[PDB]
This record gives sequence, structure tokens and C-alpha cells, in this order.
Amino acid sequence: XAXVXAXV
Amino acid sequence: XAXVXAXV
DNA sequence: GCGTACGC
DNA sequence: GCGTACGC
Ligand SMILES: *C(=O)c1cnc2ccccc2n1
Ligand SMILES: *C(=O)c1cnc2ccccc2n1
Ligand SMILES: *C(=O)c1cnc2ccccc2n1
Ligand SMILES: *C(=O)c1cnc2ccccc2n1
Repeated sequence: XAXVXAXV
Repeated sequence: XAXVXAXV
């Protein structure tokens, strides 16, 4: 759920 | 030569 | 519940 | 001349 690339 | 992952 | 970020 | 970065 972590947004470091994807943002879900 | 750009270091944003790799660093060469 | 998915994918970003770059040039000596 | 290569590869990093993370969990609601
Ligand atoms: C957040 O913890 C999280 C964990 N697993 C995932 C798997 C696939 C897409 C997004 C996800 N987000
Ligand atoms: C971003 O797109 C992305 C893709 N894979 C990962 C793996 C581990 C940590 C962070 C990540 N971020
Ligand atoms: C830096 O500009 C640069 C450009 N191309 C590369 C290709 C492969 C590895 C490292 C590189 N660094
Ligand atoms: C870091 O490992 C990495 C890998 N691929 C890329 C593509 C485009 C811009 C930056 C990147 N960084």
C-alpha cells in the first residue's frame, strides 16, 4: 500500500 | 552516467 | 492493491 | 559506464 514507484 | 538506481 | 527514478 | 525505491 506503500508509495515509494506505484501508488496503491 | 546519471545516479538516480545505478551509480555509473 | 502496483510500479519510477537518468544520464558522465 | 547500470541499476533502487515498499508496503494499506
Ligand atoms: C501495500 O501494503 C501493498 C501490498 N501489496 C501490494 C501488492 C500489489 C499491489 C499493491 C500492493 N500494495
Ligand atoms: C516503484 O515502481 C517500485 C517498484 N518496485 C519496488 C520494489 C521494492 C521497493 C520499492 C519498489 N518501488
Ligand atoms: C551516463 O550518461 C550513462 C549513460 N549510459 C549508460 C549505459 C549503461 C551503463 C551506464 C550508463 N551511464
Ligand atoms: C535505478 O536502478 C534505475 C533503473 N532504471 C531507470 C530508468 C530510467 C530512469 C532512471 C532509472 N533508474
